[PDB]
Amino acid sequence: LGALFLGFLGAAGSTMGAASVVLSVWGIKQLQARVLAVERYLRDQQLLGLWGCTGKTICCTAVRWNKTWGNISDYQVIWNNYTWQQWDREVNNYTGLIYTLLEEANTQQEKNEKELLELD
Amino acid sequence: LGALFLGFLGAAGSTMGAASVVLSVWGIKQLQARVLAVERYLRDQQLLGLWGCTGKTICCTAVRWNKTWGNISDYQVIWNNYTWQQWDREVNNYTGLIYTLLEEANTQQEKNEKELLELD
Amino acid sequence: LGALFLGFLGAAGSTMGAASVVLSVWGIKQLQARVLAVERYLRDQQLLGLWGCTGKTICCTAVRWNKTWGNISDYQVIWNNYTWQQWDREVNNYTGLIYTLLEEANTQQEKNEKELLELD
Amino acid sequence: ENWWVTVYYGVPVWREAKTTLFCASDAKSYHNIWATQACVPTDPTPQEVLLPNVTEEFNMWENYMVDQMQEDIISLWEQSLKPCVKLTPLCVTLTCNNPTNTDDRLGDMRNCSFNVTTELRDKKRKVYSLFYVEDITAIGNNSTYRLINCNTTAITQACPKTSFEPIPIHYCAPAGFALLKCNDIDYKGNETCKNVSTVHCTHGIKPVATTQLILNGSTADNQTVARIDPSENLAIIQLKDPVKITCRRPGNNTRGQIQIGPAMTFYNIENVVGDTRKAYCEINGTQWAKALNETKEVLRNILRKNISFMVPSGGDPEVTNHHFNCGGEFFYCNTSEIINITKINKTENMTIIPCRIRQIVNSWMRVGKGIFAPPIRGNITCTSNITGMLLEIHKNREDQGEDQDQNNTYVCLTGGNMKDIWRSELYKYKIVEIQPLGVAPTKCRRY
Amino acid sequence: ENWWVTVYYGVPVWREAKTTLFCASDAKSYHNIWATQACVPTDPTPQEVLLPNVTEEFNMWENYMVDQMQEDIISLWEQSLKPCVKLTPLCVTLTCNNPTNTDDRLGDMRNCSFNVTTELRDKKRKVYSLFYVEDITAIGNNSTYRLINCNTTAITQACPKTSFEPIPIHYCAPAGFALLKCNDIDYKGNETCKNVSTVHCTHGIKPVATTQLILNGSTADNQTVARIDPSENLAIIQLKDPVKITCRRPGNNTRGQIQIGPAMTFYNIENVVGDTRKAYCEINGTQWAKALNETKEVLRNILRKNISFMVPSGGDPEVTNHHFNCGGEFFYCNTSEIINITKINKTENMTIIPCRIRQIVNSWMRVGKGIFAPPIRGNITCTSNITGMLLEIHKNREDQGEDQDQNNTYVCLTGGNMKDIWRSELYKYKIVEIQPLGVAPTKCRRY
Amino acid sequence: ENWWVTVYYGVPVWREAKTTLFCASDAKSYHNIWATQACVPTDPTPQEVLLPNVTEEFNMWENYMVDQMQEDIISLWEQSLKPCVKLTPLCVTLTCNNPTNTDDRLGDMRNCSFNVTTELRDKKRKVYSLFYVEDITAIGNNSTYRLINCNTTAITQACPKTSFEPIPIHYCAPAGFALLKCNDIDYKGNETCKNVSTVHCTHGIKPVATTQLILNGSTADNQTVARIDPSENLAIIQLKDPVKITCRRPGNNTRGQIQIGPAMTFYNIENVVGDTRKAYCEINGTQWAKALNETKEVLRNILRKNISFMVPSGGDPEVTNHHFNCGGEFFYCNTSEIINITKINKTENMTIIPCRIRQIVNSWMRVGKGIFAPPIRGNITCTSNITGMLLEIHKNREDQGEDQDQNNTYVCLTGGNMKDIWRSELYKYKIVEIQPLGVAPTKCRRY
Ligand SMILES: *[C@@H]1O[C@H](CO)[C@@H](O[C@@H]2O[C@H](CO)[C@@H](O[C@@H]3O[C@H](CO[C@H]4O[C@H](CO)[C@@H](O)[C@H](O)[C@@H]4O)[C@@H](O)[C@H](O[C@H]4O[C@H](CO[C@H]5O[C@H](CO)[C@@H](O)[C@H](O)[C@@H]5O)[C@@H](O)[C@H](O[C@H]5O[C@H](CO)[C@@H](O)[C@H](O)[C@@H]5O)[C@@H]4O)[C@@H]3O)[C@H](O)[C@H]2NC(C)=O)[C@H](O)[C@H]1NC(C)=O
Ligand SMILES: *[C@@H]1O[C@H](CO)[C@@H](O[C@@H]2O[C@H](CO)[C@@H](O[C@@H]3O[C@H](CO[C@H]4O[C@H](CO)[C@@H](O)[C@H](O)[C@@H]4O)[C@@H](O)[C@H](O[C@H]4O[C@H](CO[C@H]5O[C@H](CO)[C@@H](O)[C@H](O)[C@@H]5O)[C@@H](O)[C@H](O[C@H]5O[C@H](CO)[C@@H](O)[C@H](O)[C@@H]5O)[C@@H]4O)[C@@H]3O)[C@H](O)[C@H]2NC(C)=O)[C@H](O)[C@H]1NC(C)=O
Ligand SMILES: *[C@@H]1O[C@H](CO)[C@@H](O[C@@H]2O[C@H](CO)[C@@H](O[C@@H]3O[C@H](CO[C@H]4O[C@H](CO)[C@@H](O)[C@H](O)[C@@H]4O)[C@@H](O)[C@H](O[C@H]4O[C@H](CO[C@H]5O[C@H](CO)[C@@H](O)[C@H](O)[C@@H]5O)[C@@H](O)[C@H](O[C@H]5O[C@H](CO)[C@@H](O)[C@H](O)[C@@H]5O)[C@@H]4O)[C@@H]3O)[C@H](O)[C@H]2NC(C)=O)[C@H](O)[C@H]1NC(C)=O
Ligand SMILES: *[C@@H]1O[C@H](CO)[C@@H](O)[C@H](O)[C@H]1NC(C)=O
Ligand SMILES: *[C@@H]1O[C@H](CO)[C@@H](O)[C@H](O)[C@H]1NC(C)=O
Ligand SMILES: *[C@@H]1O[C@H](CO)[C@@H](O)[C@H](O)[C@H]1NC(C)=O
Ligand SMILES: *[C@@H]1O[C@H](CO)[C@@H](O)[C@H](O)[C@H]1NC(C)=O
Ligand SMILES: *[C@@H]1O[C@H](CO)[C@@H](O)[C@H](O)[C@H]1NC(C)=O
Ligand SMILES: *[C@@H]1O[C@H](CO)[C@@H](O)[C@H](O)[C@H]1NC(C)=O
Ligand SMILES: *[C@@H]1O[C@H](CO)[C@@H](O)[C@H](O)[C@H]1NC(C)=O
Repeated sequence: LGALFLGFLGAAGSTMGAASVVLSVWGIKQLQARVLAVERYLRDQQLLGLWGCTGKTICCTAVRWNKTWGNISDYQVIWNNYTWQQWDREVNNYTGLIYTLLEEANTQQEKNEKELLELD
Repeated sequence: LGALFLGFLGAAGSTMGAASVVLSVWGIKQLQARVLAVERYLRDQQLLGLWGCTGKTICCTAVRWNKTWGNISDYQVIWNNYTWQQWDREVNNYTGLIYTLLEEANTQQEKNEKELLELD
Repeated sequence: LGALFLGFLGAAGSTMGAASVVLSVWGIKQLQARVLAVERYLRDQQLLGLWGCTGKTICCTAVRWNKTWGNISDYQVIWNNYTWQQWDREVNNYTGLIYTLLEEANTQQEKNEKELLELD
Repeated sequence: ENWWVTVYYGVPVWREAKTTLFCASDAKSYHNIWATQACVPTDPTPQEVLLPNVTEEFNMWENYMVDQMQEDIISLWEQSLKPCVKLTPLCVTLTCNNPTNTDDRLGDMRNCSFNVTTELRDKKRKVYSLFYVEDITAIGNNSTYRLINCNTTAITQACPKTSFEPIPIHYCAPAGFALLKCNDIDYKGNETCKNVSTVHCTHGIKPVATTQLILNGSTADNQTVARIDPSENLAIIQLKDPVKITCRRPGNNTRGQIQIGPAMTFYNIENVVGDTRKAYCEINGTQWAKALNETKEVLRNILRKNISFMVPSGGDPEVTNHHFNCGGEFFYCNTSEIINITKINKTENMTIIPCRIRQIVNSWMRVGKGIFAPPIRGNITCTSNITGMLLEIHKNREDQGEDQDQNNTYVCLTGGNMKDIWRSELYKYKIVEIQPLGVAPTKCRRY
Repeated sequence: ENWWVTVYYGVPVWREAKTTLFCASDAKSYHNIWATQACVPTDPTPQEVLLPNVTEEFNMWENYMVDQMQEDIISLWEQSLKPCVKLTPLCVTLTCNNPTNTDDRLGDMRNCSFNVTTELRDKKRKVYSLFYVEDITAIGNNSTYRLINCNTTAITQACPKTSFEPIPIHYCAPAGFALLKCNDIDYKGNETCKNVSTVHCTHGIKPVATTQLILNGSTADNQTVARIDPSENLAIIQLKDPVKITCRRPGNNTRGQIQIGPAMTFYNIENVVGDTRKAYCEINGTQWAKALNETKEVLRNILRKNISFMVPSGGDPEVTNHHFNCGGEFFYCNTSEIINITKINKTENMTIIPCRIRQIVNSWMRVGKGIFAPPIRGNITCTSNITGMLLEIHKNREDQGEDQDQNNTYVCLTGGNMKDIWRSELYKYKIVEIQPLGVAPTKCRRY
Repeated sequence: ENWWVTVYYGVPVWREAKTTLFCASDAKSYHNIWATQACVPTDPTPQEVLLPNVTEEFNMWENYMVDQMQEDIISLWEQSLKPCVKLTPLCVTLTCNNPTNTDDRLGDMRNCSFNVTTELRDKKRKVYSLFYVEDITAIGNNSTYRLINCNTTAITQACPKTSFEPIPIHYCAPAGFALLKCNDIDYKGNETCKNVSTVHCTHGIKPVATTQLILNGSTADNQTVARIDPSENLAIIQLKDPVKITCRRPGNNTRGQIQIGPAMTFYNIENVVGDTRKAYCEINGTQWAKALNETKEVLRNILRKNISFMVPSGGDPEVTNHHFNCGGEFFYCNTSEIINITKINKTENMTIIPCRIRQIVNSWMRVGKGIFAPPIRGNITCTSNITGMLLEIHKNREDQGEDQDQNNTYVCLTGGNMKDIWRSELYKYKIVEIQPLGVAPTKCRRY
């Protein structure tokens, strides 16, 4: 029992562009697994929190996509001919770079221009 | 010690329309009860998260109220003559239906019209 | 392993105005410390939640700053000549007062004027 | 229009549920078996909130908190006897006699010499001891005595530094649960209360393990009340007037040491020094007369029949006797005389209940974990209050032959359960779970 | 333009990982060692979701769930023997003989009298017992017998109220992990499945500890299959046709009691009453003929060589015998006759496997925690299904001298590991971890 | 205007607090009592951050990490001796003599024969053993010897596969706490540091249990320092120059086995084979001369008085002797000669400290859990560094009669606490709690 998770992964075999969103012994096992699941969920909420996206499922941002970030071709082919398992191989080697650029470009680039350019 | 909960239930006996918002052995007991309270809170945050209401206390939505959803009369009588314990009896049998309709009408009906009708 | 925390406190010795944001035995130790860290984080999310600031790092509000709240002089001196350790001494004695005034001035003063002054 | 859906979050909705409670102790920690240790310190502010216009039903006879606290006391009692020494090698043939020579403790004690294995595992030596007669049974046609409970269960003595003193313990609910408390001046047991208030923590409960009489308990505030099971077996009487009771064991006890094994240090009642008078308890007869004469009418108005009492039958000191815990001793007291107050209230001086000392207790008749009492050196008294009794319902007009109208034959006055005391302190509290979600129709509509 | 970064959250991305699973039991709780207790009740809806266009590889011979469930069964078996009594003081010189006087249980039993210490720790008395001959070895030139395993390991008897009955246990993944299940009609062991579906919980597994033969197991659905290790030692055969097997021990057993110590109550086989016939098992020979003749071809097509069988060599009843667990008994059955079905299928009546009873078991040849079987009073039978076997790969054309083309010399048919049975039920399931973060390029740009 | 309230969240605010730390071990796992097991593997990057303009005070003599790590070592030592066998039935009358016949180990060993119970619980047999004389006391007027600590505490031998080798252990704070580290070249003990940096993990600490001398420790980097308690009892000296020390026990030891009970396998020192020379330690005298002559001035400048030394008084080998742990042995070394370096530095060859072997240790004089050392077969040496000492403050000019100006009478040089070593490695680290909330006035105002 977690009763909290989303994404029951059913349409994973379909095309990525058209999925578009889904929707004692065992006592010690429970008291370990609940804490593991709770902390693993809160880590996702922390990566989602620093991007200005707490509560959303789909976000945009201001960060441009580099053409070195993965093997880059026509992006419409990437939507039409891949799945998440195929694209996730090309996601790697670019994890920490993008995950630092988003935290720089949201909490610093937007908030400073909100507080300093607009005086109030 | 949870130090996190809201709603200390004091004005529950008053009318629902005018409440309007409030504001070893024991070591194993602690290590069980803290995890239980944390997971029970995160489940409420998950039901609140998929409705586009993370951080709010009062929300509106676009979902119409069916006149079969509970015993329906003049709704001003429902605000003026009930409490939460009285209304919660009529809430049941309609839990999962509304809790699926909200998740459909927020994360799919608004986000698709945000991303596709508005190109940017 | 928490993998969730922010604020690795590096620029703490610098001026407060220019920091501007950062970015078995041991099994029982893990199963205690993880739960402690998770609950301590969720308490911060509860104090941040009732202020209308879930997901933000920097907020404004409508609450005026009393000139009895700490030893009050030119506030530009407070930004230019203090650090957080110096200002936190003057923060105390005013904890619960401000932490109740914010929860009153957000969830009650804004939400009532949102729902009643604007009919929809 | 269809008034669209709103979702609140500060929503006071109750559901009855079962969960785990936890400690709140006063800051008196200085091992006193309940230990005041790994136990949450209390909050200095007793936080409660009244709840007007609330009609709530809660059942005393199905209260989960009682079984929770019984399991807590049993597990705590088991943990507290773990690091102490076992008393296994003491089971041996005992050569006993009278020690040496009305109201003489030495007449109820035997002098027993026996062979014990020393620390060398070969050289047994002859030591001697004193024991009370109700912990020794016979084998043969001369001395040849058995220490009791060598065929039933294992016996471990208690560590002498511990104390059996009942500390107060508050119970509190974890965050996410609430404790409903009734505040009516009387409560029948199973109906709807009116003046209901929530509270974060219960009042202090002293786990006073006893029978025939409830000690250091909570008193009713208008009249003595009779909380009755559905004619099942028993009924709890809660008095208004606390009745003072004193109990005494005079004199010292010279204590020795015997090395059974490596750090297996048996403590021996070596000699009785000061006074030979038996252990006895003493109550004021007029207060007890008023209490019984009140209890008869409180039972009489409800059961519609005139009240009698009967001396308990022969058998177990679970039910025949009273069972204190005064200091580090266990008193078995003969209360078959005290329920006769028409004769008793003539003597304006005071009345005396005789009591006997027991060293070996199969614990509390429900735990049964055989504890050997350590000898308490010293002149010892203890006083306490009488607040409640555990009466057993009379047998009907089918078992006694004679009329049972006007002849309510209370053949016993007992409850062997330690649980039933704990029902007499948690008749007020209910555990509820908050459902803070809420769904309502309203005027607005989100854009 | 550079299509800007989007971050989804409902993202189905797999990573292979290792984690802790948990229980799902059917609601049949009424202590039956696996206890149906502190074990999660099942969900009434078996929730699975199909996954088309999924090509997933998963390895049977590296499955973490097997070692997980072996450690679960070992820790459960250790916990279940904790509160029962030790059997340490029974190790003593035994004066034995024949009790009194083909297919006679009394010929395989000995009458042994011995001195045991009573509850008095001094007065030893002479009691007597019956024991099976395979739990007793010799000392001297006359009677002078030793109870076995007094030099190897400690022996604790089981509590008689427990049952060794294998309950079904489902395994489920915690929230945040998924269980991939193949659905192909055959599976070679280590390749890519096609019809893959996720499921929250596995099907029911009965932990039936045995060897030479897999009992109450899952059957294949098209043909008998041969899951082979990489020519390492063994290969698991899974039949299609379940083969019925019955096993019998006739007659009653009069049972006595002997007080070893305080609440140390040994149970004694006092007398054999009803019938003297040995314990035996019985199978249909034609079904077994079909099963072996199928298994020969299933191994023959894969290993390209014509199949032989060989009787196991002399040694351990781990490998020489069958090992049931019928009721509260342990059968060691002699299966060296049953692998000869050309002679056996002539008798159209039925065939008989003789079996012997064992009271003392060093548990399961991998745990080794010495359990003394409690005596089962009663006429006892049990029937079950034969679904699988644990054959050992033949020795190559380097060890046997003669040709090993056309002569696949299965010198044994065993697996001593209880783990290898549990590999024959978890060849379908893989634990994966969901990575719900996701990073993509897209048309939008946040203002 | 009143500059309205802002709430930041990346807020570096400190509060001093107490919490639970955890492991970080190097990846060297191949049971070596500290076990490198259930212990977090280290991070390959030592992550620290400097903190300029930080003036922080932290007290060495109130550091919670020291008591934390003492409780960790005691609980680990208790867990590691749990599965090993007890040595209870070895307590028996011992018939001893000289084995057979300057610097002879056999003169300090006794040959002891005794009756032990076999696996049959009736047939006791006569076995024999060798023991060191400091583990045996007397009973009668001839041989009649007692194995020591049969009246004080229970003795369990160690499992022989374990090793007493001190592995390095890093301590790290959980997420939500930080570890402040000073970086000054000297630290008086209780003042304000200047060059302060935070770090996620401490450096490696080897739990080397010893006394009179700190082994394999951290050295100071400018001069030898004297961290003093507030004239309470003692003072920790930390040298700059590591002084090499070698210790030797030559020859083999033939080892036998004796079955006490079921899997109760006592290991016996059967015979001494190779060389008869006593166990001895060896240091360079010039380095020790420089170290003492430095330590005298470091204490002299602070306590303003000229420094003396005194040989320790008669009593406990807790304080009279050195206490190594070389291999699976326990050395008690006589250091009353080595503090006289004016005579000692004349011999340019080397100097020799004699040492004695002990098999029975009441562990570490604070745990006291009686461990029987297993016999180590083999020629054995071990070398190490001398980095620190635990000197005791001299007695004042009120107890010694003669002048205590210029006569600082160090009557002992000891610390019996294992805690005081652990104060000599955690003088740098403070646990702080981050308060990330923050409240400030600012120019903005939310609409
Ligand atoms: C219903 O409620 C009433 C009201 O509370 C209960 O009556 C109480 O019963 C207690 C016994 O269970 C009584 O406690 C004993 O009191 C003795 C006299 O205390 C005097 O002095 C204190 C000030 O210290 C004062 O407040 C009091 O009014 C009296 O004037 C004490 O002597 C006795 O000491 C016992 O404990 C020591 C060691 O225990 C110490 O440490 C414990 C923590 O480990 C701590 O919990 C204890 O409180 C205590 O500080 C023990 O060594 C003693 O035994 C021998 O000690 C030396 C040799 O070592 C020897 O010289 C000496 O003579 C003893 O032979 C001793 O057992 C207790 O503290 C309490 O006073 C009663 N209250 C009243 C108002 O009378 C009643 O029991 C309840 N009903 C039921 C059924 O339980
Ligand atoms: C492969 O799968 C098959 C199919 O399941 C397995 O066969 C089963 O094997 C079981 C034994 O391991 C069998 O259970 C025994 O069944 C006996 C006969 O049951 C009849 O009545 C029941 C209705 O109750 C009916 O369903 C059934 O069909 C039969 O007609 C029972 O007598 C026997 O009772 C045993 O247990 C009692 C106490 O245990 C009770 O409480 C337990 C909880 O603590 C609970 O789990 C138990 O189920 C039970 O309710 C025990 O006291 C008995 O011992 C003596 O009892 C009194 C004295 O106290 C004495 O008078 C009596 O004669 C006994 O001497 C007794 O040991 C079991 O329930 C099961 O029936 C078999 N199933 C089939 C279809 O035949 C097979 O074992 C599997 N293969 C392998 C290798 O394991
Ligand atoms: C201060 O720091 C110094 C520096 O570390 C400490 O000195 C060390 O002290 C250790 C002892 O506590 C020494 O370890 C022993 O080293 C012996 C010689 O090792 C040689 O070979 C190794 C390569 O393997 C090489 O690196 C080294 O330099 C030497 O050339 C070893 O023989 C001895 O083995 C011991 O352990 C085995 C089994 O233990 C194995 O498994 C353990 C896991 O369970 C694992 O932790 C161990 O490392 C080891 O791999 C044990 O069976 C041995 O006992 C007998 O074994 C057989 C019979 O079974 C028999 O034939 C043999 O002769 C033995 O009688 C044996 O006890 C240790 O590994 C270490 O070398 C020292 N370091 C230096 C640089 O000298 C010093 O102790 C510290 N100060 C204090 C006060 O502690
Ligand atoms: C009992 O002993 C105490 C001290 O142990 C002493 O003060 C007291 O007088 C003794 N009482 C009698 C009656 O001997
Ligand atoms: C007791 O009450 C009954 C009425 O239920 C009455 O008949 C009877 O006479 C009464 N007896 C006495 C002694 O008052
Ligand atoms: C075995 O005992 C049972 C009852 O204990 C009885 O019904 C049955 O007839 C007995 N069987 C034989 C063969 O004696
Ligand atoms: C078994 O198969 C081999 C081919 O691998 C063949 O040479 C041999 O003759 C066969 N033997 C029998 C008995 O069929
Ligand atoms: C000690 O024993 C080892 C092997 O056990 C051997 O190599 C060595 O020479 C022996 N030493 C002496 C001094 O006998
Ligand atoms: C030691 O120092 C004191 C000064 O505190 C001095 O009076 C004394 O003479 C000195 N003694 C020696 C031997 O240097
Ligand atoms: C063996 O002993 C000799 C002298 O007895 C010594 O030189 C050598 O270092 C020792 N070797 C070991 C491995 O202990």
